[PDB]
Amino acid sequence: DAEFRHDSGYEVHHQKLVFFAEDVGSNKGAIIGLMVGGVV
Amino acid sequence: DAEFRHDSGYEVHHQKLVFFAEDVGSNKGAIIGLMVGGVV
Amino acid sequence: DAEFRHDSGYEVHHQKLVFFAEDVGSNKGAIIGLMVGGVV
Amino acid sequence: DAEFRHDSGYEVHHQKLVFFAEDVGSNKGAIIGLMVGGVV
Amino acid sequence: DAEFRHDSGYEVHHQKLVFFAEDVGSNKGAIIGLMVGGVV
Repeated sequence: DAEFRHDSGYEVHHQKLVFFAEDVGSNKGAIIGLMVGGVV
Repeated sequence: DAEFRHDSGYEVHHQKLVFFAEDVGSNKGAIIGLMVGGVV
Repeated sequence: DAEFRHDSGYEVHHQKLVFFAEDVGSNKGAIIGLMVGGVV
Repeated sequence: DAEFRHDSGYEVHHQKLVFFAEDVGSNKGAIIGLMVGGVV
Repeated sequence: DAEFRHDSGYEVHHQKLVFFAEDVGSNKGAIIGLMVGGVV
């Protein structure tokens, strides 16, 4: 009869991500393919 | 009879992402393919 | 009989994204392919 | 009769990720394929 | 009759990850394939 199936590769029910980036410093150079939330 | 299936590769039910980026510093140069929420 | 299927590659039910970008600094040059919410 | 199956490769019910990045220092150069929440 | 099965490769019910990265130092250069929460 009934079949309930829940198939999720990533499941997150409650999350709180905190990223703090601070860069006081001079003269830094980078090549970044993909950046989320960051400082060069 | 009934079949309920829920198939989600990424599921997020509650999330809170906080990104802080601060860059006090002078003279930084970058090549970034894709940037979300960031400071060069 | 009945089949209910919900197939979503990304599902987000509740989210809160906060990005803060601040750039006090002088002289920075970049090549960015795609920028959402950022400071050069 | 009934079958309930929940198959999730990653499941997180409650999480709190805190990343603090601080970089006081001068003259650092990098090649980063993909950066989330970081300082060069 | 009924079968309930929950099969999750990674399950986390409550977590608290804290990463602190601080880099006072000058002149460091790196090649990083993928960086989450770090300082070069």
